[PDB]
Amino acid sequence: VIREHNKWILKKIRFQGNLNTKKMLNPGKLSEQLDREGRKRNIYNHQIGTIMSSAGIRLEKLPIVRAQTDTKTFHEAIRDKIDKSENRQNPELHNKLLEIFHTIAQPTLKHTYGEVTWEQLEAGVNRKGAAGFLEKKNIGEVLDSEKHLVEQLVRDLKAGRKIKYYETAIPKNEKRDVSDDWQAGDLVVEKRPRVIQYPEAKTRLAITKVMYNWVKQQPVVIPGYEGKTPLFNIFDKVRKEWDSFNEPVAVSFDTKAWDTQVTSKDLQLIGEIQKYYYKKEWHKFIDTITDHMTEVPVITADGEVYIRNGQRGSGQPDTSAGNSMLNVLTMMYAFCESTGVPYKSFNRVARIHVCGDDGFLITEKGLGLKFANKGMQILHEAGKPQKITEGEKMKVAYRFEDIEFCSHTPVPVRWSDNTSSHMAGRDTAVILSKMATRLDSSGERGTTAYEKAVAFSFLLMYSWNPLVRRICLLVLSQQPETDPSKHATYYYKGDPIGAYKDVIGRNLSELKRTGFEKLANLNLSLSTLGVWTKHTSKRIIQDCVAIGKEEGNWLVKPDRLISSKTGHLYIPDKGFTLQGKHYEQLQL
Repeated sequence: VIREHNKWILKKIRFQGNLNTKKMLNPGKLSEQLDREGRKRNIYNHQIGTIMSSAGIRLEKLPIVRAQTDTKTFHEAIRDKIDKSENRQNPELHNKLLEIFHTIAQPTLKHTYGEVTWEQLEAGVNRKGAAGFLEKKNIGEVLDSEKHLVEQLVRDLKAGRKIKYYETAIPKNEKRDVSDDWQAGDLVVEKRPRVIQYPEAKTRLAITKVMYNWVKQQPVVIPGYEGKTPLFNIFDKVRKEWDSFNEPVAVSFDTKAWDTQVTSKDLQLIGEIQKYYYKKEWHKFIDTITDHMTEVPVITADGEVYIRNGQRGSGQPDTSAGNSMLNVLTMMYAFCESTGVPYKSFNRVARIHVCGDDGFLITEKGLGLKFANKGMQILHEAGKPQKITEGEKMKVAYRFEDIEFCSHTPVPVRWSDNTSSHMAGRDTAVILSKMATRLDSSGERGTTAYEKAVAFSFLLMYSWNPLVRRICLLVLSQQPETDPSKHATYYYKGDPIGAYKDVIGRNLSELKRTGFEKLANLNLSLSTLGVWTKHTSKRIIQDCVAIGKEEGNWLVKPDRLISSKTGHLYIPDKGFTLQGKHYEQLQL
């Protein structure tokens, strides 16, 4: 019981309290917070957050917390992962790994790679790209002015000269999924930070500029490199391979802290593979740069300095390519050595998919489990320790939907024309989490021109999720005469629904059904964690109907269920899908 002149505060609570105070009342949390600089910004996306709160969705219950950027733990991070000797690896590992590479190399491109125009390096670049402990300017600023300094770096490197190489190590500030944790007792309030180790935004532009093709894997030369592959159509092509086996089994790759496991010889092996695709003139640039990465001096954000014995530095330009190639080769290596299947014969009995250290392969039940069992040991001595599990063997999948990749598994979808396909699935709880806390930082206070680009982006990815799909449609119904933001993953031109068709291949309205028992599972956590109420679904459905009832062409009617209830369809006008300020150019 609180005093009257104090109840006014209550008009502002928007979430249950988390203080867990025991002798002092803790009414609730407010919708806003305080900037690291004192300002008062929002926690979630307004439009989206509001719609979700309409139904019994409790934003405060979404498995999402921030990472601890404090130095105390930031150091505990370095000490717990990066502080390690290099993994002992069997002798011929790198010879036999190189051997496997040659069985997959394309002679057509051998020694054909060269430098690139500032005009393509500049394409899609994240300008606000870090600076480096001893560097004043960031990417963009370097691009604006010191563009010349970068050209001599390239020269000094091509000539294999002196270069004071070093990396800055800072804890990555970001919100992290804690779904698993909360699903079990551990109600963590925040999670350990990832240490980003990176070159100096000059040395970055220098390396990237000449090695654009390998790094940006334009001609994709890495077996099963799913890196430039949009996520919303990968399982369809993977379903193909699955269906091409008699008793298919999928085995996932689970290296514990990949980056932390790359050896010097691993880095050298990629150096070689790199020299295979680059013209002889650049081979010294590669040797010089590779030589430095074998032992890097690292300056932490607070001043400390450690001499890392070259593992991988997340901020290095060659992380995606390097890690991927190195991953496939090592997995291919392990597989063959476990089954006996000749290196050269891999593609005869197996199909592989890799994205960094993330990936899996598909083979017959026989070979597959022989690999999962003998792979633990073989990989371990190869220097890529697999996460220890109760099963004692690599994670095997006997069902297609049980295939996990890039934090997603295949969700079955039934189209109106009685055909099927699979989309990228994930626990709803998490989709909703990321959809509510993704705030774009084109710094801006965010529009409704950004929340639309986000909803559109989540539409392409999760149309198979009714709840999520409808939330998007509602957001997209707002302010029709205001184009979407380009600061989201994808954005659209013309009609959103028209655009959906553009990349998905089918129209939203043609989406007739979602695997019952798959969707069912992906919604289980929503209750365990009490994220929604037994009326949310109903409510969101009503929210939609309301809008699409009256005669007119409403973009909320592309949802079959809503359509049948309002009796109206939605006739799309053309639309086109596009990326925004990009990471790795997806080839849509």
